[PDB]
Amino acid sequence: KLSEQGVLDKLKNKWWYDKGECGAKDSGSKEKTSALSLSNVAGVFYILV
Amino acid sequence: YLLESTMNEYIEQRKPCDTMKVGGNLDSKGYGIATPKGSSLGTPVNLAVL
Amino acid sequence: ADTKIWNGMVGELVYGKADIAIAPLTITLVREEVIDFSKPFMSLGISIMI
Amino acid sequence: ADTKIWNGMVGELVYGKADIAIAPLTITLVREEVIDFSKPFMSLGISIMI
Ligand SMILES: O=c1[nH]c2cc(C(F)(F)F)c(N3CCOCC3)cc2n(CP(=O)(O)O)c1=O
Repeated sequence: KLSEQGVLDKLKNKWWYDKGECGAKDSGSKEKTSALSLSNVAGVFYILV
Repeated sequence: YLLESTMNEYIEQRKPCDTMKVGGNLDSKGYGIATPKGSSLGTPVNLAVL
Repeated sequence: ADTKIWNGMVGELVYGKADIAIAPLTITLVREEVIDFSKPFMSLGISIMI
Repeated sequence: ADTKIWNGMVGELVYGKADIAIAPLTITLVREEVIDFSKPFMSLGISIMI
């Protein structure tokens, strides 16, 4: 009965995640891209200035 | 399309191989072998599965 | 709900026609009262197909 | 293996010191013969940490 009413799912979300110190860490794992940025070519601008 | 995970893995392995599964399971359930109540097979079947 | 009659593999175990059911039968609360289940041999859940 | 006696929470259930055990107790075969397990409330497995 506790399984089908989601009360086991409710307790699992509260103890594992809501008392979690790594707050909303799953959002940071999403972003990924591959291109040249300013950090790669920063020294060329420093020679230019 | 939201469906059970066992059918989701089966359609992925069939032609034309166009679908995939992402993420994890949303809930938990199980499949069980069923016997009528009070039968003599209920105890040997239970120990056979484990 | 009207006739209070089970149909299917659950019905054949209750009324006496079948001796055992080896099938993907989901362990639920309502089916637990009428027949007996073993430990789960397979675990599944709801997933995403894209 | 030498003395054929249990210890821990499985020992307290067999020899009568307690009445119920609500704990992360894994459903195995050798524990199934001596005590009774309910349907599983949590599913798990081996995973990888990097
Ligand atoms: O029934 C059992 N349930 C167990 C449950 C857990 C936990 F995950 F913490 F709930 C653990 N740990 C895993 C990591 O190290 C610390 C304790 C051990 C368990 N063991 C001992 P096993 O023989 O190594 O499996 C059992 O016997």
